[PDB]
Amino acid sequence: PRPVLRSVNSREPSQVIFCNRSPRVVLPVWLNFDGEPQPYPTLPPGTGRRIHSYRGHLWLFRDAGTHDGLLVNQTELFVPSLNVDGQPIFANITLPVYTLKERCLQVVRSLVKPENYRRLDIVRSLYEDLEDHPNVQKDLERLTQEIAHQ
Amino acid sequence: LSPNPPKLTKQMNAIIDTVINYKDSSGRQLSEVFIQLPSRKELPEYYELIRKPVDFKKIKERIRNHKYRSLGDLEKDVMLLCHNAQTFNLEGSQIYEDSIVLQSVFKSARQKIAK
Amino acid sequence: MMYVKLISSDGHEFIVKREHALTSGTIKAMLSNEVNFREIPSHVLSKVCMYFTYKVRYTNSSTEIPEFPIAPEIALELLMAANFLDC
Amino acid sequence: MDVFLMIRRHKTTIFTDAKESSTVFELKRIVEGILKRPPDEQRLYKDDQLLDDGKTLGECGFTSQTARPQAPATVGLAFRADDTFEALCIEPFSSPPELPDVMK
Ligand SMILES: Cc1ncsc1-c1ccc(CNC(=O)[C@@H]2C[C@@H](O)CN2C(=O)[C@@H](NC(=O)C2(F)CC2)C(C)(C)C)c(OCCOCC[NH+]2CCN(Cc3cn4c5cccc(Br)c5c(=O)nc4n3C)CC2)c1
Repeated sequence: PRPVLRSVNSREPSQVIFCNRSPRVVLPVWLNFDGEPQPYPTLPPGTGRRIHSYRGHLWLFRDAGTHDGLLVNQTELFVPSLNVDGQPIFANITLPVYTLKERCLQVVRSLVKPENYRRLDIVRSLYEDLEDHPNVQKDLERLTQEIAHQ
Repeated sequence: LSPNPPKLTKQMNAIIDTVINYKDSSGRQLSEVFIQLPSRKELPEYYELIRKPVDFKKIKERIRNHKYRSLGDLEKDVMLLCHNAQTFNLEGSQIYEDSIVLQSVFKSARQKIAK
Repeated sequence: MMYVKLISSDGHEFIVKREHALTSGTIKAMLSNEVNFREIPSHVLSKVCMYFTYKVRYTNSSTEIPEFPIAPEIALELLMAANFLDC
Repeated sequence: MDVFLMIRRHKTTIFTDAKESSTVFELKRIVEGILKRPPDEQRLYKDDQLLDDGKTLGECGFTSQTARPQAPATVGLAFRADDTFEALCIEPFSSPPELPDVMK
C-alpha cells in the first residue's frame, strides 16, 4: 500500500462482466494492493467473460500488443461496486476517440521498427513523440497526479 | 526409522496423483494453481490471514518424508489446502470453485484406491 | 448551420461545419471564413476533414467507437498535418 | 440513423451528414444553403447513376455501414449551365508518394 491508485484489500467479492467492444486484443490490467500493475488473460475482439473480482479493486484496459490505453464505461479506470441482489456489474471496454496525432503515431509504429524511427522525413519534434510509447506506468503517473491535484 | 509401510506410501501418492492429474470437461487441470504457494514478497496478505499455509508441493514432500502416518492424516492437509483457498479467495472465485471439486476428487479416489 | 472553407496546396476546397473545423487548435487561432494550407495536399486534407466528422460524432458518445483507419501510404503526411493542426 | 457524405463537384467537396430516411431533394436543399444553387439547377449521383428526388438516402444505397463518419460515401454533383446540364466531373485528389523502404 501507500500509492493513491491501488486496489483495497476489501475481501468483499464482486462479480464483473468484462466485455471487449473494440477491434483490439484487450489486456485487462489489475493494480495490486501496492498499486503495481498485474496482467490478466487477454480478451479477443467482441469477446465477453464473467470474471470474479472484489469491491474497491482498480482495473484498466490496454491493447495487448501495442499497450495503447482503452476506455471502460467511457473512462480510464474501473472499480466494481457491491452486487445489488446478486446482480453482476458490467465493464464495457471500448476504444477511445484518439487524437489524430496520436492515432497517426500508432499506425506508423505498427509499420516501422523502433530502430528506424529516426530514418523518417518527419521533423525533430515527432521523433521524440514516436519514441514515447504508451505504457500503464506513465498514464498512472498522470492519473495519480490528476486525482491528487483534484 | 521408516514409520510407514511401502503399500501405505504407494496408495498415498496414488490418491494425490489422481487429484493433481484431474482435468474437467474443458480439459483444464484444476490443481495447476494449487501446486506452488506464492512467496511472502508476492502475496503478503495470504500469510496475514492463513495460519497454516499448504500446497501440493508440501503435501508430496510430507508423503516423501513420512509425516502423515495414515490416509486420515493426508486428508487433514488436503482439506486444509482447500479450506485455506476457500477462506482466502471466498465464495464465487474460480479458486474457491476448483477447491470444492478437488475435495470430492480426493474422497472418491480414497474410496476407489483403498476399498 | 455555420460552415468554413479549407483550401489545400493543390486547390481543393473542403466545406466543413465551423464546429467540426474547431476540433483543430491551429484552425481555432487563425479563424477569429476561408483558411489556406500551402503544405497540406488534398488527399491529406480530405482525411483530416474525415477525422473532424469522426471526432464530433464519437466524442462523449455511448454508441460503439469504431477504428479510425489510416492507410500505410498516407500515415506520414497525415502525421505531419495532425502535428501542424493540433488535433 | 445518420449517413455521412462527401458532396463533390470539380475541386469542391462538401462534408455533411443526413438521415437515412432523408430524401435526395432534402439533400439538394442542403446544397442550396451552402452553394446557393436551387434544387432544379442540380443533379446528384452515386457513381454514374442519377439519384431521384423522391427516393430516400437508404433507397439510393447510402447506409450506416457504407457511409461512416471516418469513411463517408461520395455523392456526385453537377450544376445547370445556360439551358442544358454540365457533365459530371469530380477532380480526383492528389496521389500519395511511394511507400518508403522503412515501411515496405
Ligand atoms: C478469464 C479472464 N479474461 C480476462 S480477465 C480474466 C480473469 C479474471 C479474473 C480471474 C481470477 N480472479 C482474480 O485473480 C481476482 C481479480 C482481482 O480482483 C484480483 N483477484 C484475486 O483473486 C485476488 N484475491 C483477493 O483479493 C482475495 F482472495 C480476497 C483476498 C488476488 C490476485 C489473488 C490477490 C481470472 O482467473 C484466471 C487465473 O488468474 C488467477 C491469477 N492468480 C492466481 C494465483 N494467485 C496466487 C495464489 C496462489 N494460491 C495458492 C497456491 C497454492 C495453494 C493454495 Br491453497 C493457494 C490459494 O489458496 N490461493 C492462492 N492464490 C491467491 C494470484 C492470482 C481470469
